[PDB]
Amino acid sequence: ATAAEIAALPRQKVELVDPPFVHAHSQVAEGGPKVVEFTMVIEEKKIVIDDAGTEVHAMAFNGTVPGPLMVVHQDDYLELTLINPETNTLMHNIDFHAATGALGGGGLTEINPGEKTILRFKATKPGVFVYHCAPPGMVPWHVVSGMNGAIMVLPREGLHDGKGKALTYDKIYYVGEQDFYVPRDENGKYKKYEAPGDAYEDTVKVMRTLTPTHVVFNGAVGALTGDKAMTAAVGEKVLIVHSQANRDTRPHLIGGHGDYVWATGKFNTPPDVDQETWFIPGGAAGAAFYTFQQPGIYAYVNHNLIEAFELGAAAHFKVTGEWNDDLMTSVLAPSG
Amino acid sequence: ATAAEIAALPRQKVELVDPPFVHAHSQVAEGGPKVVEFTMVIEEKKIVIDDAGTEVHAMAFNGTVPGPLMVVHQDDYLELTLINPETNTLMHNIDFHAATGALGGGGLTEINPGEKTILRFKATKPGVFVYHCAPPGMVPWHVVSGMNGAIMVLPREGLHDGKGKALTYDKIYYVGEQDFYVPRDENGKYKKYEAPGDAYEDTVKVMRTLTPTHVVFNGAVGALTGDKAMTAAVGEKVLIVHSQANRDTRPHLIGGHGDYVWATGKFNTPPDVDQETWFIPGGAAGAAFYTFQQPGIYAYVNHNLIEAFELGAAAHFKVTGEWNDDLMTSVLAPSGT
Amino acid sequence: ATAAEIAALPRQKVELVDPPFVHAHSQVAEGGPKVVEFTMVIEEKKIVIDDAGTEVHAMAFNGTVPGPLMVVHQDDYLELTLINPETNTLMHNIDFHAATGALGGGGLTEINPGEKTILRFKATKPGVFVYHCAPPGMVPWHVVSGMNGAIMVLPREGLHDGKGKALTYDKIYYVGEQDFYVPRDENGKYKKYEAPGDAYEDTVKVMRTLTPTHVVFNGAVGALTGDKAMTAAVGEKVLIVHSQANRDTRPHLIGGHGDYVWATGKFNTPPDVDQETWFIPGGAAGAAFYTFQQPGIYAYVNHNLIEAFELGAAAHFKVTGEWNDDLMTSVLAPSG
Ligand SMILES: [Cu+2]
Ligand SMILES: [Cu+2]
Ligand SMILES: [Cu+2]
Ligand SMILES: [Cu+]
Ligand SMILES: [Cu+]
Ligand SMILES: [Cu+]
Repeated sequence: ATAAEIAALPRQKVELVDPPFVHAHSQVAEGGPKVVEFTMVIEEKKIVIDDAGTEVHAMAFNGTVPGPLMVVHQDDYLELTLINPETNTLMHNIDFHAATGALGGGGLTEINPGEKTILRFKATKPGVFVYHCAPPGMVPWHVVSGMNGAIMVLPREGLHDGKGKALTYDKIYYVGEQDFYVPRDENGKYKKYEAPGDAYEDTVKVMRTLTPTHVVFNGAVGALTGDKAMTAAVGEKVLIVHSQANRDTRPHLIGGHGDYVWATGKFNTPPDVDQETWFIPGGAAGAAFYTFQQPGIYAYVNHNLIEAFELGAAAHFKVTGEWNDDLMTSVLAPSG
Repeated sequence: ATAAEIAALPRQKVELVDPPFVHAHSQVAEGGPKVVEFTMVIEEKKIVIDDAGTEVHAMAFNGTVPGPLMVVHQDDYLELTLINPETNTLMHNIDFHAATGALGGGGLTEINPGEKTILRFKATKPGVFVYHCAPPGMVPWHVVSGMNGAIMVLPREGLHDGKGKALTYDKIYYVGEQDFYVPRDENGKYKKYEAPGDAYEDTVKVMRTLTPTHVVFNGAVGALTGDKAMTAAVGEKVLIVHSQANRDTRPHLIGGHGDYVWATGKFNTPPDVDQETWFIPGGAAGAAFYTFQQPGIYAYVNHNLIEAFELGAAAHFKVTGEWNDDLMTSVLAPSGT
Repeated sequence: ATAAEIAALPRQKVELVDPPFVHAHSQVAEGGPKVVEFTMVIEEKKIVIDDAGTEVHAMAFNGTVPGPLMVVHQDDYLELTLINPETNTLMHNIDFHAATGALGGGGLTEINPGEKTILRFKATKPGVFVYHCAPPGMVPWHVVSGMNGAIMVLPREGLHDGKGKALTYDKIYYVGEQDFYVPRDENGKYKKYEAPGDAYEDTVKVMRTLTPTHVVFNGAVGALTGDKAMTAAVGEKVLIVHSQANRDTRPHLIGGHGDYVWATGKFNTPPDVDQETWFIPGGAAGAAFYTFQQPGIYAYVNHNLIEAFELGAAAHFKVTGEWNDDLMTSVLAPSG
């Protein structure tokens, strides 16, 4: 497309919402290619990541860890206005794994506090893709400070199975998984700091052990439980988008399955089926499609169970509906 | 199916066998859907996991690590009687990754010492699947104490490749891989404990390092070697089912390949072919089909070679038959330059 | 084939080239099956792997870490003369993952210093495959001392996509990734040793932590960056072969993609498409095909970004050509 052709395309301004929720969108594209406009303000802020009051100096796209999910369709243009307020201390940028050129956009979006930038890229490939900050010489530090999210580039005709049959979800959730490395004292108590830079040297030491102190969904242990448990009903079709910008994960829906899983996150790669546990490498997003068949509480985990149940990588689903005794029944309840 | 219809189905009681062997089963389903009945008694037991005499307080389905492989066909029902004897100290349950609902059955099978339960589920999806204990608040401790195994849900028409051609194995082995996290004293020597509970706090510390002290097949370093080495012959078709309930593995047959590998373990997902090293994520089972072409000793390993040869993740095959010089030959044996 | 038929096959000697470059070959097979002959001398030598003068006693096929890429076609034979000079102090051998029998050849190629051996095997399966030394009882020590490489067994009709359309590369690079486990003294300084064996006990202790001190491409931090960056042009089709003989990796082309990725490395397994980050398990090789669309500097990394940017697993591509504003443009450059 020429500069003139792009200029003539319709514009749509999207309002982003906080994960695990996803902004309003259509699965099948409405009309032809558009320039889809997003704005995110970067917030450097303290976050509390466990019930012991452990703190991380988060570097958060749109004020959240993970950053929000941006949804476009194949061959749309994604136009991001990225803002780094004067209240921040560090330079930031953005690398879209979905984008082609200039280190995913990182080379064109380096903004100091008090600066903003506008990047436009063509979403040529359908799938879920990681995005993250990557300042030269400071890359993993920003990423493991929570400065990452994902986008979804839907096929223009929506999702399909390996045989070309349409797959249409009722609900979509975005689970961003984060590896944290909290510094040791000598007593084994987590250290607190009053500036992000003050934590750098100590954090780098922990990072280099390749052993996270916490592995969490949505920025904290138990984040996606209770008041933030995800919800569904029996018969409901749900897409779970899962990202990890720095480290491998292995999602599993306890009590369920991944009926269709784009484990690589790319929609032109046929999905795996009937999955118990899928695998998403560090630096990637994946997506799982499931139709709920049983009511009750589900746990959604990274199935290294130490990571899930000692380090924090566990979410819940609360599912309504009728129990199916054909699928599962207690013939004899626990008894003497 | 209605309650009346399920009640009308044939019942078949199966006697389980110890890994790496698999009970008789057829491969192609014989007749219509059935309710296949299994019984397992849970044993909390001391096991020795290396030649030094390192002990683990194992929590063992059917008294073995891994628990035994249960084999059914798609749309059969698996009906498990699970028994927690009064001689045990902990509550246990079971999560079948193959099952749908109540945390894989875990929510319906919480049994205290002196209790039993019977769970029935419909095996709706074909493949190999992990099962493991998962008591709320104590999940990884039970799993990494060896309380896990796998099942196989065969398609009713047996196995096929990605293109609809039948794949019929001559024999099957189940390799359960276990990460252990054994506490050490100040001398760096593995600690021994009187009671399972005495080891909890020390073990959780090691678990949090995400670095196992031992990574083993069939419950111990060298368990599948010597007179316990797996066996095959040139021309023999072998299915190797491999599970890891907690941690990633990367199986490799040294001297061989995986001709067809269901790396995700699910038979409706077409298998990868001609594999050197496959990958099974923690919390899953996979399966590899191979026809042996050369005689001699093979090593079957987790191909992080530190895990294989330092931490214990190596098994052997003994293979009978005629050497094939077309496939491989020593043109010049090691000799002076 | 009969005994006379095998003996009647042409023999061809090939001159090897140091990684990341690859020796002369044709993508489509030229003529019928051949016995392709290679020679490699094993070198035990001290190498410097980082900017701080850190030493490894390398055990190097053909004197390089990784060993060179050998290229044949399906149903060719690979016939390797392996030489262990009397100046070396250890026994070595070779396990070809591409080969069938005798522990990949390891059982037939155990050569003491002052010995040589010739192994022939039929390359029955198409793909990229690891090779490595594997002396019984000291296997990981040799491998993590850099004694590993890869081969490529091309289909006789060259590469194809999942739909059977031909994929012809303009150039090929081989990136061997190495995990090193370098002992440190109590002050955190890396230790030096007189002879390879002197480091054995200390090195195994580090190995058992499963935490490399260094993760590098082409044998050293920054070996494929700066003036040693790999090169391409806009419109050029590049195959990147990547191997890791001992430990998982997750390759990512920053600013690009893997258009077609044989993540398992086997060409009869259909390639994944539109990949952001692919996954190669320890003990395997993979291959990614990409057509460059934007000029400039790219980074090519293991996308555990701590491994990439703290431990050394980062390479560069320098790409020439015209910038494509349709694919990506800075609408507003960083500004107040
Ligand atoms: Cu990235
Ligand atoms: Cu589980
Ligand atoms: Cu190997
Ligand atoms: Cu940043
Ligand atoms: Cu248990
Ligand atoms: Cu060697």
